[PDB]
Amino acid sequence: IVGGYTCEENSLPYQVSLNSGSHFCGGSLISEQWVVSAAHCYKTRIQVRLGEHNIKVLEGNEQFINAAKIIRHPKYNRDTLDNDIMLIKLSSPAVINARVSTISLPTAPPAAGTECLISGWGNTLSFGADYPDELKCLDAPVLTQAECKASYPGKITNSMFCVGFLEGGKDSCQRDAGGPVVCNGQLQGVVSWGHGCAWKNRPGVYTKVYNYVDWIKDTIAANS
Amino acid sequence: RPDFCLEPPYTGPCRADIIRYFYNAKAGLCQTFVYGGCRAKRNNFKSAEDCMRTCGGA
Ligand SMILES: [Ca+2]
Repeated sequence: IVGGYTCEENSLPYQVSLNSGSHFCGGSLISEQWVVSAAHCYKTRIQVRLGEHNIKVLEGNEQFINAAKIIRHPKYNRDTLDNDIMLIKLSSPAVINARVSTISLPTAPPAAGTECLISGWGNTLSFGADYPDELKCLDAPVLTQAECKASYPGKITNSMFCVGFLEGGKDSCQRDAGGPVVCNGQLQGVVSWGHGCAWKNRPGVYTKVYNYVDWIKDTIAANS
Repeated sequence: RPDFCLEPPYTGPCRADIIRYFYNAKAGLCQTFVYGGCRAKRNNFKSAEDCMRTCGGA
């Protein structure tokens, strides 16, 4: 996250870190046993780290749970980036408590102008490699679909929407992918892609979680 | 020693941090970079051994 701030500790109890060696992507806890992330975050083995704030220091609230199943959306296209969403089933249920808990799936997608909270352990610079130890947060508005498309002509599919700022300086970035965009108490987006990070006229592009509510619920049911 | 070994590395638009290798023709060495997870260019290898096999060297 570029141009954000350090989140209050454990105030985003749904935020997870996906780890393979090191943190490589974020995710969101949606039930005791399931996490939503981005399909481009796929690896055949993932450790999910819940309850984190500082990912380099044991703080005593963490739960580390290996993924038992990792399921990319069947229509993910790695070249257009369409349908960039995935589900991870935890090998054991997370212990739900004040510091680890779920975020609701949405009942309607977010209107343009809605202010949302984007979070993750991604790069904090638009040029450079400053990967933070502590979880970062950004408040940012949903863009109209017209302005999203104008920013990335030809590239915005029906699975995608933009959140951020055309003036630059505030965005998600590498290592944020798969993490949450929360608006009005609902998981509305999955961090996906952008041209650069926080570049002028190049806002962040996110997967529209609302389009996948049925897929998520049916996939959870089919794999338990 | 193919031409694409001389391309600059390309993180790409996706926002993961996948560890990959590129041949750095200035250093004469395969080196790591952050690959965002999609739309790779050719100077992008999963290990240093794969990078050295293809690019050396030169
Ligand atoms: Ca920690």
